[PDB]
Amino acid sequence: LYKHGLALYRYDSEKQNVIYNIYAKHLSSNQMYTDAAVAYEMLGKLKEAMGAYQSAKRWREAMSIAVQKFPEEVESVAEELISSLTFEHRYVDAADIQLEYLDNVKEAVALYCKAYRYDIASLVAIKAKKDELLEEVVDPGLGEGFGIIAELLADCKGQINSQLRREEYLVQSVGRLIERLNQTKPDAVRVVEGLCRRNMREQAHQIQKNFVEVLDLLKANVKEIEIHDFPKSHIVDF
Amino acid sequence: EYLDNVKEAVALYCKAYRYDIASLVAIKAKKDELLEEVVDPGLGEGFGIIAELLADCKGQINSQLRRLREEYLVQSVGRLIERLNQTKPDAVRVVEGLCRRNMREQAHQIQKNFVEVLDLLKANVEIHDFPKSHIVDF
Repeated sequence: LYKHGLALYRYDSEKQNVIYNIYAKHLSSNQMYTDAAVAYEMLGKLKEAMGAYQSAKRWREAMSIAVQKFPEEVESVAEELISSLTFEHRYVDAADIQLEYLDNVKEAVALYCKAYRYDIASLVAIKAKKDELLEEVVDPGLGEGFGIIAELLADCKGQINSQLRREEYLVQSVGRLIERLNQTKPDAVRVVEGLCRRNMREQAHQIQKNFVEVLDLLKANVKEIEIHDFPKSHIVDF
Repeated sequence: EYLDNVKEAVALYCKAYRYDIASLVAIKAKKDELLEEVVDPGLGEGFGIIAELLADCKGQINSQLRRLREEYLVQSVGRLIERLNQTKPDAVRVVEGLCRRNMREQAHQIQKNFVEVLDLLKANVEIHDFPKSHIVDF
């Protein structure tokens, strides 16, 4: 009955203060740390909110407090934020921490090289005047993400060609891939263009010759058993 | 990044709904007078546009409920479904953002009315529920 207690004190803000402490304490234990952290701000408990943002991927809202009031833990807290975002594949915000707040320019590029924003990564190293990373990390990450796509192009190639020959689980497998395709569809766009920027004419043509034939193979079967057609690039299509 | 001009950037974030970023950059800039000068006028301008839009389309449902009681009117159904989910990520950042600057009355005003609008579409002859903050829910 925390909800009933402060509704009595909607206009009376002095009596209302302490109920925010004990109900957010109740939600400090039940894993909804945003309700914990935001209600701690309404009483001046900015240290107690900091770990709750760090408990709940709110890295800006923690370091907004931590640089303002706790200059001693600025370096330690942001490194632990990476370890959260390392496992859960948010490499972009992990690089956003790594660029400005821990000054590792090299490793922040490799997170863009993981998360297919090669356009951002090439901007950073030239702005920092560190142009060797274009040869060092950009080119392998383009080569790494090349094989990640082209293998998975063959995965949907071989599995459908095996499962057109063949009940209830089989129909689910048809719709399971096509969501993963349109998830991966814009990820392949940023790899074709970058390899064209790095003079990989065959490998960029290798992807688009493979990817179109998969969707050409896919268009027959769902009529038998929502398709977004792939936007071509007019340079490397021939 | 380039022009060494912070207030021009932060006032864009006041329009860009990224008050979670606009707090962080001015704190990193060590220029926290803009939280009063720039951020707080960005909050009410976000509040003014949204709380207009909450009550603007509210009566236009009732004017479409009562006039329909004729083929052009079908598109007015999904047109409000369109912008409702468009504005929903902008809606949450203003609710917490006024709670971050302890504007408890105006924050729940949008928050209660957004539930009031989203439940008004129950007799819907697709939708997405609002993640409701348990802090000012009373």
